[PDB]
Amino acid sequence: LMKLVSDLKQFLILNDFPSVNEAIDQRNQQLRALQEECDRKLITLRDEVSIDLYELEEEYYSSSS
Amino acid sequence: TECFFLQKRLQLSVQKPDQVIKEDVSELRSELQRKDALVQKHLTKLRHWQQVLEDINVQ
Repeated sequence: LMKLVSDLKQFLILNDFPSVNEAIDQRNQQLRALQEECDRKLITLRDEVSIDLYELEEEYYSSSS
Repeated sequence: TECFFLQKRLQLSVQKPDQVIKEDVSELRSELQRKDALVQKHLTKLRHWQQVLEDINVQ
């Protein structure tokens, strides 16, 4: 009976009615930091790619024979 | 002076086109070398960025 009561208490306090909703906020912060790093990486990549693309266009369009 | 140089160029082209052909060949070789170098630099940068993305997408 004690084991079953402890199990039911852990069940109801685990995810049934736990007032601790800060886990959602922590997940929000983690995922937002992840997507911000991803966006920054993509932006740096596109900037480098654009620089290289302009440097390549300058040699492609101005060379024909 | 520029017009004198251009007149010399005319007389040289009408008197010796082999020099013009050699100069064109040299210019084409230089352009090919520059294009190869630019392509190699772009490939190096692209591979570096690929490794960067592969290391950063660990999530």
